[PDB]
Amino acid sequence: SSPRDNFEALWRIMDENYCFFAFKDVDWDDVYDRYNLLVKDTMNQYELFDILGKMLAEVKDGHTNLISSFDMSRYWAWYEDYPANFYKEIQDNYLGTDYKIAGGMKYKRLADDQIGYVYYGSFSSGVGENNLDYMFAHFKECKGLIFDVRDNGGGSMLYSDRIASRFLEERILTGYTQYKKGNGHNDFTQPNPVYLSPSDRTRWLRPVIVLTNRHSYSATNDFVNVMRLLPQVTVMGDRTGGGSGLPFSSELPNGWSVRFSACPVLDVNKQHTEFGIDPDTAVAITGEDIMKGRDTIIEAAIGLLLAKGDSAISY
Ligand SMILES: [Cl-]
Repeated sequence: SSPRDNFEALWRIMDENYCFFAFKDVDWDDVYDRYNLLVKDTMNQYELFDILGKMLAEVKDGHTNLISSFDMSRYWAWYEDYPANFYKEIQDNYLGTDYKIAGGMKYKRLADDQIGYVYYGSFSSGVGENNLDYMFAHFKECKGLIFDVRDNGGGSMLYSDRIASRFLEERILTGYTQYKKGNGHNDFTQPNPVYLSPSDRTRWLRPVIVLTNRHSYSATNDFVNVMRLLPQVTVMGDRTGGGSGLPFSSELPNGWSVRFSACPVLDVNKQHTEFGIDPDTAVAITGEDIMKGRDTIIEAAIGLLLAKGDSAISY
């Protein structure tokens, strides 16, 4: 397995399957011409790995990686160029030690029991129908809900759909999917509509604040995409980390593998969500709030939900 064969195979895999060339400042043909002069069959496996990793970093994509048995290439400036906007130690001041555990959820009432707070760290940690019903019943008397998915790198779409379906009033269009039809960079199938139906179990139609950060991505990005379509939902924090939760993976002749997003996911306006979704209200954790043991994002969400409107029960 020669370096030039692995260079050729990797360039071709990207050329024919990478979905987002239209949104990148580089031309993949000029990337071929440049790296063609750099890859030599005298290179050892480490030199080849560094150069091919740099080649993938040309598309500046946090979702693209080259994986060998010794390293994984990454463009993590995609995540690291944004503030953390989440600290477990500051979150401990809100959850304490007496928070409740229902599957993959941590939950507790805040602000004199007026606000329900949920932290859902991973879509890989399952949530059952009873877990959700019990969490909602604990928050029966609450004015609103905080659903915090900051630092949630995704996981299973089964839990994504199961949680999101609890906030629906009726069946809705959630967005669209496209898939690579051919080798051409823009050779996609027509946008396919994806729908979600409301749950038959306990639903939450009261105000909701969804908390996001750059470390909210993949299945979490798709979850956020559905939640921001709902009238009772406000998304707060920072731009999500994007991605789709639907990866492409292929092996190289040398056994290394390349991965990236397999399909473009579009919102209801047929706009790409791959590069992340902006919150409704941008809020960043401040240096002085950390010093006070406060989470600026949780506090802004509490403030917004407590902001009193009319004293009327209506529709
Ligand atoms: Cl269940």
